[PDB]
Amino acid sequence: IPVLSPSGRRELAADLPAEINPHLLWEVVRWQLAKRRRGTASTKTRGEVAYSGRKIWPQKHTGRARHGDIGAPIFVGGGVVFGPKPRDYSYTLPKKVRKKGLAMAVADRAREGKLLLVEAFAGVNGKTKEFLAWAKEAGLDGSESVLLVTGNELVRRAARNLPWVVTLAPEGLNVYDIVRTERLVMDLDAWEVF
Amino acid sequence: DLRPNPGANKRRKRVGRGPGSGHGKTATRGHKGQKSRSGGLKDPRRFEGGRSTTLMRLPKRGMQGQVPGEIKRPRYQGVNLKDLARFEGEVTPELLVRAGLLKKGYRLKILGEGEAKPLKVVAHAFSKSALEKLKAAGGEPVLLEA
Amino acid sequence: PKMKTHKGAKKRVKITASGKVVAMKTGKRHLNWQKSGKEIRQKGRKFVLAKPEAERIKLLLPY
Amino acid sequence: MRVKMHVKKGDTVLVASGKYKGRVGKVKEVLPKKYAVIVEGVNIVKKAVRVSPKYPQGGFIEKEAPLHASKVRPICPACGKPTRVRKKFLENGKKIRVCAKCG
RNA sequence: CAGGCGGUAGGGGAGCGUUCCCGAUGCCGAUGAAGGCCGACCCGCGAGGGCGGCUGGAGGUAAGGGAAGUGCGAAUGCCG
RNA sequence: CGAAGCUGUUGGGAAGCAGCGCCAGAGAGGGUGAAAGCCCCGUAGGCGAAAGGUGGGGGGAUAGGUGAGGGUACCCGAGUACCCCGUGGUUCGUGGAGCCAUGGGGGAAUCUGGGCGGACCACCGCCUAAGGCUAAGUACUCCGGGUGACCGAUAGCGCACCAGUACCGUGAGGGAAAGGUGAAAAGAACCCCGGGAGGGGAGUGAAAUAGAGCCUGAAACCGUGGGCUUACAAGCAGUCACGGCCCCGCAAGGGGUUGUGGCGUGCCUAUUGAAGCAUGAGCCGGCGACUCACGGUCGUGGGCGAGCUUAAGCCGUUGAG
RNA sequence: CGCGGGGGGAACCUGGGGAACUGAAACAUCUCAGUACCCAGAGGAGAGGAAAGAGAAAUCGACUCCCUGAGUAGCGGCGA
Repeated sequence: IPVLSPSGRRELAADLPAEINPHLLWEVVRWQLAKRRRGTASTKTRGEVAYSGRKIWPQKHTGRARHGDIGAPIFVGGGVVFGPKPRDYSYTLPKKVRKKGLAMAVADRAREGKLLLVEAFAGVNGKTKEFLAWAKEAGLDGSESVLLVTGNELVRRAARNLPWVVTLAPEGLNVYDIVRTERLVMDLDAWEVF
Repeated sequence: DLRPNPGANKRRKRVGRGPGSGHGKTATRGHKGQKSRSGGLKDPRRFEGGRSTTLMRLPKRGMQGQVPGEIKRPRYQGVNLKDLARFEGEVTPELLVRAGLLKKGYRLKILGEGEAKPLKVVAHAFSKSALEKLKAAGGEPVLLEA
Repeated sequence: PKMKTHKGAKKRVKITASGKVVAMKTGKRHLNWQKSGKEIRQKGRKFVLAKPEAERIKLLLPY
Repeated sequence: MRVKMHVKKGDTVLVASGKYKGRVGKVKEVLPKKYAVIVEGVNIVKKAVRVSPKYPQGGFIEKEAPLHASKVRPICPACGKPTRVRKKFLENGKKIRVCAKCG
């Protein structure tokens, strides 16, 4: 990648004689991404629901209307249906796909050119426009949109607000934005996980 | 790919439903002559019949309904030769099963069909098929003991 | 809420690995006859040729 | 609403993001933020009595609440509020500046 | 080209609008969005969708797929 | 402490564009006369806590507590266990029904002792009640905070406008509608009609179809004014045929609405059976009812595949894992 | 004389009294339940707790909270 010490790389190890199953890629990815969103939805009715005033008028006769339970089947705020309910259904899976997925994508994103550095120096691993000296001297610029992972807290209080890119620290999975984007870099072949 | 018409690999459909309208089947239900439906619904399993539901039978199995438990005899099981014919190393009753397939056992009974590579596989109770497969054709162990 | 198999049915019947409903009929247990001269024997255990393969369901958690 | 705005009279000067010119501000209160510094075009058409100036209406006034202000910069660009470790009267005693502590 | 063609229930195929998602540190918009009166042009078989004028005065959401208190003549229903 | 430019021109007004300047571990948001990072409060970050006092950890730590091996040889939690019946619980409705409290009487023992492995004798094995204390790891919520595929005030909390107030009730208690000018009231001065009311010019004013039952304001309803129409007449009432009369399109014809005439049993239920004096529909707006939990079943895009999946947690998580 | 303590607190504690309907497509045994409610002391925890256990193993080792075991073992007009 660089010019300072080395100048050469590239790999398709993962499993290149395959890397062609978009079908499943679509389905699952979408599903988990949703999950998270703090689901705490309310509910109102059942039997009493805040102990009701206790019935009313007779029936046979009544004020013209065979009905008389203050279950409140009409008040805008009374005996309806349980659409929501706290449990916003929490479903999920393992690394069986955590890997396979990021593979075909970036691998295809390499059929467009991604980049990978793995480890380097940008400057004072803190200031915005310090890393800028690494934007016009690296190559990248406004359009394709890029993502990158570096586990050093130095880069953390450095990348701050990332207009155009990601800025990560530990081990997440933000292909989301990368799907609608491209460019990338990793923290050692070790971090991707062996 | 990206964010372009991700239309979920062919067959996708959320196949919900709805209240009603005036376009077809919709906004009906379907029945009447048989009075189903209940605000606190039937269930609805197979409680119907209303005819002893072909349950004019009788309990035969007398291996239950006591009070504390049931019979207790350490894992009584078996095996085949075609399942691990693979390799050997030693074919130990834990090298395999303790690591891989099949659960616990104080009494391992050997058998199956096939005809693979035989050799001193430990066992706690054998089957004669093995005996001839390993009488100048293989080697065997002993049993439990404690 | 989790659904619990009917022990009653499980306390009696058996399913043949491939979806089948069989157990020992109804007649020769004790033999309400008395006279003693024929019949007494002649019987075994069959299935149910219509709806039983549906009953099996409520016993697919214990077997 | 956090009870926190700006200075007072002393000097002060308006801008021109709605009116124009400049003046030494008159009576900026605090509560809803509001204030009126002599300028602007306002007057109430109040009731016609004798208690008032006589005729119905009134006179002077302004109106506003958030930002839209300025201070003393005859030639130099524009800064704000300086510092110290051990300088002027005790350690304080400020009043807007050019380049030092006073000007 | 033979074919088929009312069709309550019913069970199949699609689609149609309609509120919250991300695409939204994206894009139209006071050289009007939302609402609404008018249409007798453009497409939908329809579901609906557009488009243009005018009133109207701060927000809206692509393609896209993601959720669904929704698809409302009435029930001597409930309210005004 | 807080970061970091304007200016011009049209434009009510510039947060409209442009030519270019900028801080940035602080481009979360909230706002200032029309869709602003650099504009008021803040947003990464860290200074910091008190005098008042006040809730508590680490530190130190005081009265309160902490050896062993062997021979002599008496003593240790009673009307208690143990019987019984009448037992409640334990999954246990007596069932072969053991174990705890026992309600009722009977009623011992003290380590070579005393309870139990669900009856009772024979071998085996763990415990010593009948005095009692004992935090954590746990529950819960008005309210502090955040955030909410929480709602936006005919929702919703019952009520955000002073409601647990109007009102009703004997009591008990039952229980309400009612958010919204504008950017700023800056809220109409004056003169003419005039009872105060209500009006009109005119004025503040971007707009008074912005004006005080003030945002935008539809529907049932209400006619002034407009055009097509009606007194020879049989009507679920609309339709279509031609034709006629006033509107736009040079035109070809496009309207409206009826004149005669052929056409005309409506509807939502319910049902061998309907048009329907067999139900219901005062009328319009708005609100209105099969989701979901977890479980089960059979299908579907599918990954891996004799293999195929991990529950709650420990760390990490703005956020992810 | 000393402290208590009465008295108050939204759920949540413990305990002491503690029903019926609806299910069983009748009903008395079982159901909902030891739920609802009433009484009582209580503390932000409570309550519970150091073995006269479990339970078959030449075993484990205070009591409590979750995870499963198994909805099996079983209770039971062993019917619901």
